[PDB]
Formats: sequence, C-alpha cells, structure tokens
Amino acid sequence: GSHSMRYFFTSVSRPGRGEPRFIAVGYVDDTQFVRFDSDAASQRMEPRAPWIEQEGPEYWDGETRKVKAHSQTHRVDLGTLRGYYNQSEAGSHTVQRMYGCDVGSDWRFLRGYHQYAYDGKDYIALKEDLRSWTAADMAAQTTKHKWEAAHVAEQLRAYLEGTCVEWLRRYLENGKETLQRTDAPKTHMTHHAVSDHEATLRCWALSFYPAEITLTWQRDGEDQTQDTELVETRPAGDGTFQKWAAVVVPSGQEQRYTCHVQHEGLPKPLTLRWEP
Amino acid sequence: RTFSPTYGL
Amino acid sequence: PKPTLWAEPGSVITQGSPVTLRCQEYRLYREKKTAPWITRIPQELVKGQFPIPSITWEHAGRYRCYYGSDTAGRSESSDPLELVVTGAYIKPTLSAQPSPVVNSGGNVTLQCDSQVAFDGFILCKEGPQCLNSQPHARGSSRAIFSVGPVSPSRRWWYRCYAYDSNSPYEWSLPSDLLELLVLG
Amino acid sequence: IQRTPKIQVYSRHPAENGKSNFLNCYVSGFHPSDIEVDLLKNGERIEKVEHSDLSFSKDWSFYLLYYTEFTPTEKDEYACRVNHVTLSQPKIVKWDRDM
Repeated sequence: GSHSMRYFFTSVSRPGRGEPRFIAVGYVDDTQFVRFDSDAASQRMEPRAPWIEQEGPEYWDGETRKVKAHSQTHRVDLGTLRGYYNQSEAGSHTVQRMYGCDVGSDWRFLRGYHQYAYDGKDYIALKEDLRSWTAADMAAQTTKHKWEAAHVAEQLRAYLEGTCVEWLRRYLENGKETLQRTDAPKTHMTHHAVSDHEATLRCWALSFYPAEITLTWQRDGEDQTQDTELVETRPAGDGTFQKWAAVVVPSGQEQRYTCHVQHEGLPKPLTLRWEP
Repeated sequence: RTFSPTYGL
Repeated sequence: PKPTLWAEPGSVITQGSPVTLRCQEYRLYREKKTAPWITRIPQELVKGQFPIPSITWEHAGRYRCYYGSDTAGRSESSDPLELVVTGAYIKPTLSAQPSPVVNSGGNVTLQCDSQVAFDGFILCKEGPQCLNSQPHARGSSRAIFSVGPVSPSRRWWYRCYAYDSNSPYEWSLPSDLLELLVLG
Repeated sequence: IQRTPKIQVYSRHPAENGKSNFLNCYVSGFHPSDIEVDLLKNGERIEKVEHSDLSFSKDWSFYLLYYTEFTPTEKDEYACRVNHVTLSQPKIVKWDRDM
C-alpha cells in the first residue's frame, strides 16, 4: 500500500547550561531507522534498524555531516525566534521541524510536506503544491518572503520528489521483511465487574503493525460510539503496537456485545463475539 | 537520506 | 432502604490531604472503573467508614454505596458522591476584565487562563459554590465568566481551576484568590 | 502553550507471573520535551531503565517509551513515576495488568 519517509527534528535551548539539546529521528512508516542526539558521546547519526546497517561508512559520514549542519541551523533559529517574540532569557524554548515524502500504492511520489513549530504551536508550513508557504502568524511571513525570494521551496521539491522517494524505495526494498509485511492483531476480550449490575467489556488488539487500527464495540449490531473508552495506540517496544477499547454494560447482557477490528494485516475485518 | 541544504528562519 | 454517601471534610480535596467516605453489610464502588483502594480496607471500618490517608488522582471519581446482595438484599443505590482531587497540575491565573474595581450594581467579567492546554474551567466563589465552563474559543485554554450584580455589603472572592474533560474529577491547583473591590 | 503528559503503564507481552517480559511506561501528548520518568518497584527506583528517541505527533506534542526487563509476580508492585513542568509534583501511575 501507501508508504512514507519522515524526519523529525527538535532543538531545545538550555539557558545557563551551554548549547541546545538537538535530537533528530528518521522513520519509514511506523518504524524508526536513524537517530542523532547532540548529548551522546557518539556525535554521529546512528542506525536504529537492522536494514539500515547495510549502508557503508559514506552514508554514516554524510548523514552525520548534514544532521550536524541542521543542528547548527536550529541553534541559530532559537536565537532568531526569541527576538521575533520579544521573549526574555530566563526560559527554555523549543524549535521543531518535520518533513518527508509519501508514495502511493504504485510507489510513485504522492505527497510532500515541510513544517516548523515554535514552543508547540505551528510556525510555518510548506503548502501542498511544494511551491508556496503557509505562514501561521505574521512573524512567519518574514520567513515566507525570504524563502520565496531565495527559491527555498523549489529545491525542497527537488528533494521531496527526488532523493526522498528514491531512498524510501531503496529502504523499502532493503528492509522488505520489516516494512512491506504486516503483523496481524492478536485479539481477545476481558471482563471486569464494576458493580453487581454493571461490568466492563474490554477488547484487545496486540502485536500488530502498522499502528493504524479501528476497534469498535457494538450492542445487537448497533455501534456504541458514545460509551466506548478508547486508549491511545501505544508502542510495545518490539516494533509492534497495542490498543484496547472498553464499554460498561449491564450485568447479564454481555452476550449482546461484539468487538470489531479493522487492520491492514487482516485479510478481512474481524468480528469478536463475547458469547459465540 | 536527510535533505542537504541549510537556510534559517 | 436507600442509604446516603458523604465525604469528610468534604468531597473536593487537595492532593496529599486525608478524606473519609462514609455511608449509612456495606459495599462501596466507583462508577465506570474499579477502585482497588476500597478492597484494602479492614472490615472493622466497613461496618460504614472508608478512610483515605492521603488522596491522589487514583481516588478521583463518582462513587455509590449500598448493602445486601440481590437475595438479601439490595438496598437501593445511594446518590452519587463526586470525589474531586485538586492540585494535580500547575495553577491557572484569574483576572478581572477590565478591572477588579467594580461599581455597586455592576457586573464584571472574570478570565481564567491556564498556560497548560485544558478544555475545562471552573470558577469558585470563596475563598464554595462553583460554576463550570468550556474555553472562550476553539482550543484557547481560557474561560470567561460573567459575575454580578455586585454589592459592597458582601465579599466577592474567587478562585479558578482547570481540568481535562476526559478526567473531570482531577483539577489543577487553584488560582490565587481574586477579590473584587466594590465601590459604594 | 504547554501540554501535560498522558501516561500508560503496561507490559510488552501478556503478563504471566514468572515469564520475563518488558514493563513499559509510555508518555505522550506533552510539551515541552523535558520530562522525568522512573519505573518503580515497591516504591523503589529501578536502575538502568532505557527509553526511545524523542519524537513527536502531528500536533507537535512529544512521545517517549520508557522500558525495562521485568518478571511479574503476585507480590511485587510495579509503577511509573512521571514529573513535568505542567505537574505540581510527581504523578505515580501503578501498573495495572488489565489497564
């Protein structure tokens, strides 16, 4: 199906305690493959998947070069942004950046994106044409005009539609086992008494990949949307994800309820009946 | 592969 | 025979303070989600006392009490006690717009600002009777309350709290006290 | 604008007393990124707990997985202790095998 490569960058200022903490991570889909942390003794871009360890010394030298250069850029951006919002020197502040490429089912470019944030809020985003910018507020319109005149989007487009998708495809092929194959959810239901007349039915999905999933509870075929507590999908730590959905029901009526599981890894959508 | 160019805010 | 469920000193308790749920063979439970702290209480107190040495987010929620077991059995379920834990998050700031100085008979607009993203806001008079509100705009983390008409005869003293609507029993430490100065 | 962390405490694999496993504490939805996360055993800080590399979601809020190898037992009480600028004091969330 569809695939993506994305790079996330965070730079956090540390008043009175030296340079900003810079952290970069790379993902293909829901799998992390590289990282850089400015506080590690390494001082290098590091592999975080087996399939990226196929890359030779040149990859690790060049990516370390580039991510260090980006580190330095966001260090300056921190100072710049502090001035733009007339903030004092007392507090810590954060610049974040994200970009990357989506390919469709065919493995040909589908979408590109490139955005910043400052202290959590949106700052500037490359618009979907890859040729204009959406400034979030005014101060970002400064950045809009400079980058427009310097032809920043153009080259961004050349990476987005070039090097980005081309290396995604190389990673997709090199990590085939990890990235083109799925883990189907392992599913079950649990029951917990709340009172003598109410009980919680919880529906579990475990060891699934990718993260995208839908868990719903029905009563007599009717969706129980309003009463379903869903937890946020969460990493298991072995490359797979977990999720549950729960509903409180009247004691003695559990057999009315079914759990429904939609996931790419399942050949067809799954119905779990509490009482078969 | 990361994007090569620099260019601050 | 329908019993009554109360807390002492009250049902709104700051993190780290003591509280005792009382109702009058008892069985205490919490709606939507079980409350294990109930099961670790000795039977000497059960018959109708449920003490909590120092409350935390774990204790927060909506409780009901009863006695009997469907063949004894079943005293009606008591009215809900809503056990609220405050002091979980850093405090918001409360301000009077345009001013905390108000003319007798006047109204004034209170503004509760949380620097933490929350969608739930509470204004309490003294110093307690509390009003509830969504944010003033979509995703703002600021609520606006209208208050009055005021009079120099009485105190008009307020604090505000912020919370998440997915966890409505867990509130942030109250703001500083805001006093209205009412001019006659 | 700051954001307080959501906290989930859970095991990598279904919990079985004796079968070694991983105790996970997932913090998500928070801002800014500095955060203190300890896994506790009967109220005692565990040494050499690992964590994932700082990343973030659409809304720019951060997520981290903290994790250590563990063996669930009948008696031992596991917890995750989190502190952050949005919190008054450390929040302790006990490991519930059910959630």
